[PDB]
Amino acid sequence: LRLTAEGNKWRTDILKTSVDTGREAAAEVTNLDKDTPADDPELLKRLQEILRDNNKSGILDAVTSSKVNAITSQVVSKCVPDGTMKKFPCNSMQAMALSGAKGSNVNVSQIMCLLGQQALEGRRVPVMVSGKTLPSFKPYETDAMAGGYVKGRFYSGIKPQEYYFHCMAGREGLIDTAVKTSRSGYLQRCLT
Amino acid sequence: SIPDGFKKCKHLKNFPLNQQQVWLIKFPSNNLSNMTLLVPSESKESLKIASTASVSETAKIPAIDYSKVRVP
Amino acid sequence: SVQDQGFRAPSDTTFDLYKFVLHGENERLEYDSSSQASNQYVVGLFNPEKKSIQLYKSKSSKNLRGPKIKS
Amino acid sequence: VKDIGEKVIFDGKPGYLGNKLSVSVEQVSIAKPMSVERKVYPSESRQRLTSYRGKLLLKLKWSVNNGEENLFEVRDCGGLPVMLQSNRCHLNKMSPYELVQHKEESDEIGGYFIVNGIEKLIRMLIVQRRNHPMAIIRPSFANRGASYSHYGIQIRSVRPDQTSQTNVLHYLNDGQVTFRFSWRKNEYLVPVVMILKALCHTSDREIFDGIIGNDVKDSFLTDRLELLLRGFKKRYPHLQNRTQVLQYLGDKFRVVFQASPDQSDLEVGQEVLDRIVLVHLGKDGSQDKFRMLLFMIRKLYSLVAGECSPDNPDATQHQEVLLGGFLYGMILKEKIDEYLQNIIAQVRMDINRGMAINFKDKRYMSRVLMRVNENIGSKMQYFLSTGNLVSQSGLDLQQVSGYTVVAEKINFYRFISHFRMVHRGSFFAQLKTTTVRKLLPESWGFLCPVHTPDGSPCGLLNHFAHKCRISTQQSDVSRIPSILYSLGVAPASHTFAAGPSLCCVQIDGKIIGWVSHEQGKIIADTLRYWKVEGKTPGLPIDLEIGYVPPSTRGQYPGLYLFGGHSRMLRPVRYLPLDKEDIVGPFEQVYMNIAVTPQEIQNNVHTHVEFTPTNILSILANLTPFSDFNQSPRNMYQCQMGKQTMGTPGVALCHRSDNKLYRLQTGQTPIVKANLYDDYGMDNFPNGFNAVVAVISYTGYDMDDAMIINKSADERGFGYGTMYKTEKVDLALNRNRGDPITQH
Amino acid sequence: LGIPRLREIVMTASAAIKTPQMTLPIWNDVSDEQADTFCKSISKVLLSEVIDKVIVTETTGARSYVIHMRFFDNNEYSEEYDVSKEELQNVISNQFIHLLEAAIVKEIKKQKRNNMNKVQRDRQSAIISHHRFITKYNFDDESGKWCEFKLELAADTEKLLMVNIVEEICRKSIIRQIPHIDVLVTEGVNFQAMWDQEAFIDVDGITSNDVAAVLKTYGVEAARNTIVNEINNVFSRYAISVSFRHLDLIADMMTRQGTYLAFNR
Amino acid sequence: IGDESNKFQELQTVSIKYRIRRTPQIGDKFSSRHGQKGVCSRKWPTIDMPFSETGIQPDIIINPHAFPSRMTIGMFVESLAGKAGALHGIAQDSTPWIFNEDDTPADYFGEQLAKAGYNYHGNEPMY
Amino acid sequence: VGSLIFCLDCGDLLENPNAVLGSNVECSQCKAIYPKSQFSNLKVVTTTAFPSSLRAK
RNA sequence: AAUCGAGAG
DNA sequence: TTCATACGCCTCTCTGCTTATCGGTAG
DNA sequence: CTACCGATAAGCAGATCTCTCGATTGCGTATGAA
Ligand SMILES: [Zn+2]
Repeated sequence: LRLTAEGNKWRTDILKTSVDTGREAAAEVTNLDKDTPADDPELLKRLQEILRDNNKSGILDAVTSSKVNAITSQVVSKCVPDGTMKKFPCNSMQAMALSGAKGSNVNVSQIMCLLGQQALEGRRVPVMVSGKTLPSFKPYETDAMAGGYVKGRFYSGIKPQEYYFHCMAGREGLIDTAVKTSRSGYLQRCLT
Repeated sequence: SIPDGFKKCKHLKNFPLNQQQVWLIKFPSNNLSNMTLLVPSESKESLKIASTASVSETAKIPAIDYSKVRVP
Repeated sequence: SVQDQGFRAPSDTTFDLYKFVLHGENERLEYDSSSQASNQYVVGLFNPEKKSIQLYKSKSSKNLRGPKIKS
Repeated sequence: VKDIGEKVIFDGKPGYLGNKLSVSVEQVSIAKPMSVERKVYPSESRQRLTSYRGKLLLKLKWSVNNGEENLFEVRDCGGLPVMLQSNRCHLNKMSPYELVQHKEESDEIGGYFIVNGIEKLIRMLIVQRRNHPMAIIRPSFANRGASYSHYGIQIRSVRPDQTSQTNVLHYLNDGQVTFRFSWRKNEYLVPVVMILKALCHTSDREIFDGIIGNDVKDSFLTDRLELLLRGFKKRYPHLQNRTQVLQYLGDKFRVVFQASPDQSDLEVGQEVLDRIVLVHLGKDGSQDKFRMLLFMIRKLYSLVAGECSPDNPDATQHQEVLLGGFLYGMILKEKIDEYLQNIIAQVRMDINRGMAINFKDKRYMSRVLMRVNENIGSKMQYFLSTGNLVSQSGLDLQQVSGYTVVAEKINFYRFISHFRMVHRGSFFAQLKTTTVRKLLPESWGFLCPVHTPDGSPCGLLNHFAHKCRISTQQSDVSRIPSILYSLGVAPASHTFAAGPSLCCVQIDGKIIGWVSHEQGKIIADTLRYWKVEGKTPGLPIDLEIGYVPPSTRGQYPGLYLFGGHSRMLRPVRYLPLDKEDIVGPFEQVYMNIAVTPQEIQNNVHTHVEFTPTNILSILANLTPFSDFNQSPRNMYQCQMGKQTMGTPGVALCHRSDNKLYRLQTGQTPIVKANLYDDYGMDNFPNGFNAVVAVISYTGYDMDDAMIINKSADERGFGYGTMYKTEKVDLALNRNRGDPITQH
Repeated sequence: LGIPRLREIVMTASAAIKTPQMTLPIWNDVSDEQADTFCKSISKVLLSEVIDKVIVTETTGARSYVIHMRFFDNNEYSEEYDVSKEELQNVISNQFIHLLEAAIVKEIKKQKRNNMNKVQRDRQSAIISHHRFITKYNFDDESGKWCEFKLELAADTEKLLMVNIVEEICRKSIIRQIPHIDVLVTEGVNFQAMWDQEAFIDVDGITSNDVAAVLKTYGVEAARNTIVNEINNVFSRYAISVSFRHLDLIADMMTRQGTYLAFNR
Repeated sequence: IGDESNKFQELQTVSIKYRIRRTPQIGDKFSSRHGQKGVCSRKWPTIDMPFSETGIQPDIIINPHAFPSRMTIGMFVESLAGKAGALHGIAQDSTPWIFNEDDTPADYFGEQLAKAGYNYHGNEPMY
Repeated sequence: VGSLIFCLDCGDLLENPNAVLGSNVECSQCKAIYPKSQFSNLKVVTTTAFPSSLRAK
């Protein structure tokens, strides 16, 4: 699972460019200036309205999700497999990933490089009525990480907020699987 | 109609007037206004009442010591 | 100098001070257990000459009643 | 029992009718042991496989009329199933050594009740708040009937004995607002302005000022209010006098409240508006009950106009958990009231047919009581055993069947988890909407993000985070208004000013002050200062205070204070003083907590929850390196740990039960999490350290199989054993007076 | 999608319109400038969609109701929705006022339980002939700024919402909508009279293909091409791609009888 | 068990307890503390079990293919820290949010294993 | 004020001006009936759910 | 013999 | 009057096919 | 004038895998020999 020093340097140097991802997404969705401070009262008002109305909330979530997914793809492509200290023939994890015995390139990517963004349905993350994603975040915060963008990895651990978001996503997935476990056998019984 | 007695204002207090505001205070040692009969009671020296013609304690505890509580 | 002791109509009310608290009376109408320290309202009559200040601190047709019990 | 009532029947003695009964209840006492009197410790009725019940002492009155002939009598009713380690148990405050002496676990704790030797427990339930009117836009309100809207304010008020009473304000599309409530098992609806005029001798212009304060230039509110007033005037022209409307209510509700024949209509109306509306303000608070509805209505019109956002019923901001003990007391009070009703009914039947009545004879009282049921304790035992709640009022709950869990002890992990689960509701379990099962951010610090069973009950059986406490005690809220008036506020009566434009201030549902929003924020901060600083006769640290700032289309503004009696609490550091502070859910949402002292920003933080692990269940904290796994795998681990071949305990010598699953050996985890020892889990070790090899060697394990070393098994790698007990007797068919021929 | 659509399409043979949606590529003969012009012309347009604000002035005086409604900018809303100023005036004068003031009279009964050049007067003739004897006046400079029709009920001056009803009124009003019609995709479920002159944008090739309307008139054995196409279009999402032999062996739905049987009672 | 009442009679009420020995056969679900539940496939004989340089024969064998799908790095970290603790004699703490990325637990336990003289990554040669 | 300047005696609203003359009675008889025609009229100008073409952010 | 609860696949 | 035992009463999901009002035309 | 039946809002029956355990079995009232 480990990476080389240059691989970790690549990963960090690409992640540190994602500081303003959420801020730029908000600036574009609000039709404000491209370079707008995150504390602008106009920006806060626009974000308040966007939180209030579900359609604009979904639009902002889609835009920011697109940007952060692009960043995640960049990180994964740059790092794997040019950062792993053990290469494919001997790297057991990457070998059973590529060979398709188990797992997937997505699993390897989120283990070694980045979880990315936790998508709750088609939306980033539910927000409290005060525009505060978690009790640990500024109201109307323009950070992708605050919006559910997990900058950590399963190898080096995740911050508590990222753990909370990942728990939410896993809960959503488990709910969907439990609901669809026995969705309809009546269709098949009627047809037969 | 005595609730528990009528110790009325027979000892009238004279506060004559011909620039006036209420100045509510909490406890220092010295128009929903249906209490404006305290100063004008009768103006006729008679036992009757007649109609007329930062309090918040700051106690700040400010300036959190970031240098002390923000330990690396 | 400190001393201690929508609607309009001609003078009809009065003061009782059962002990402050009254009940009041008149021929037209028929007229506090909180704010222990907020009760200290005073009336300002400041004279703006230089610095001078002053300080100082219905049933007419409502009696209808139905039967006690309705069978 | 004091507030249960004054059930009265009348003698048929020829406007007078006879003599009253005025049956009441004075006190309820404690009786733990069982007899020549000897104490009975637990593990009894465990070995016996029976119930560990106390005895219920009951004293009543037989006042034939107002203070003439009072006949007090102690009338004990059956045996109450008491709770272990509680006040009514011999093991109340014992040393661990004393517990060991008394056939008890070396460190035994439990709220479970021993009935039939089954050790059941009252599951916690989570419901709406206590004295906070919230807005609901459910479509069921509109579907109630024609011209009904989706809107409507709801407040789940609670009497000082923690008795719930819902009071809903449906909004009709025509322009009139209809107060709604419920009595018995049914519902009864009345116009709002009726109750507004009945509460106090107050005029309509005063109601105009109450609903609209300095918002006269508004058109929507003024027109709606004028429509309401005109509708009331045209609907009830005769009802002019306050006494007249009181009598109207009394006659409209005479068999509704089971009112006695000798009861004036004014008396009955006063009783109903004192008992069924805004019950949390108690008696003699009608002056504030009238003041509350004027606040509740204005919010409803704000909801209609959209000036305020709705509030999610399933969000933890407005959620609240009632404990096991509170439900026990509530159902006990219901049963006592039913018992008094039953003796009244027996007297009624004797009057109807027996015609042998004295109302002043001790022999007559004995005849009456001997013919009624004194099995209050037996029915409480039945309730614990089955979970089938039966009552007349319904407790303003929503479930019917299922309140007591078996509370098994397969593992110590499962057993301790039984006491931290909070259930949303079986009605919600039957519901198929997903959005209720979401993991809301508002549940940060209170419910475990991880610990949740996987499957059908997923997203419902949440567990409280460790180091989370429930304040089961009314705080000293008496002096809070006084110090509140000390700051810059205005009394709730001297001036009239309503609407979201002014920060309403209320303490546990008592409107006491109105002030600007800036001053409201200042007051909230200063109150925080004085609460954490101590050195103040009032203001308990566990004071849930919530200041909702003015918002554009947001939640309804106004400062809030909550002394509370079952509210959730959570410790957290307080930056300006670096002292422990307590925060509740409603309070948390607007508080800038920081999860680590490292991340504390400048001006964007006031609190930092030390030990960020605290936002987690106990079993979740027991998982090693939970920050490196996948959340579904963490949930799988939490569900699996409760299924382990555990170490049930050490008193297994005499713990006759159906199944134990005792693991013979066990070792501490070499990689044990911190707080594994701090929770004393070491006294209940389970599992073993194994020399694992991540290797694909045998080929007999691809999906999830695994292979144990045969010799290591022969060494006794894991040797869990099953203990199973069953009851054998021959008296199951035997009756009381017929000894069996077989032995 | 998924099992919902599958059950709705084969378990019950739901002739009830669930969500068939219009669709149109380009014709290769008409540019994209004229594209979506046909779509907006055929799209359902409601009067509320051009309402900016509604002003009600209930003067007790004998009464008054000066409904001085306001629209968007003339050219702006004309470009966004191809609705003419004259067409809007016509629909307001004909259907809106008549039907919805009739609704107002119904609720009233339930409750009891500028300069002109005589052309404006000629306009007012029939509008006054309307039931509530209103006094209407309208726009002159082609912009929607004045659509005031002063009602006058009686001296009863009953307190009515008068804006809560008007909102539902404008939601009920329709400007120009052909029946059952709500990628340049529009929404609607209709086949008859959808056969417009195929000359605007690929009007020859347009299909909201769904059993809701196809099997009724636009073919009968076309079931063996609509049912299979739709059921395959479901699995085409997740690319499960069951063999077409099964999607045609499912023919007891159509051929076992006349038209569109179901796998139920 | 005797009757609560003074029903001396002949004591027609007895409760007995059964002891059942549950030795782990094949198909009995074992698990770790990370949801990596599984069944006992087969009691592999010790001689046929692979051994190491030190002569220890592992008792529990799991298949490495589980991890890429399950994604439980906690199992690996627990194995590493468990070896380090069993060697040095000390007890290893596993508390979430104590290892920052600059304080990787892999490195932290590898240092201990190296100082103990074992493989830094835990890869023990075996036969 | 809102829709009727209430009687300055009591705090209860009168009836609508559409009466015979000076309807100022039904508020506990109001113990006073001042005449009418002292108020011109009552007008309550109010404004308005039209989200289709609304675009502003 | 039915109902409820615990589950597992 | 009672005892013994057979008798003894009451809250969150949607189709498809019961049927409605209602008038319009050749007789 | 008017018989008949095809345009129009609403009442009845019916719906949504296999296995192992554990637990439990509403509540009430009358006759007649002594
Ligand atoms: Zn009056």
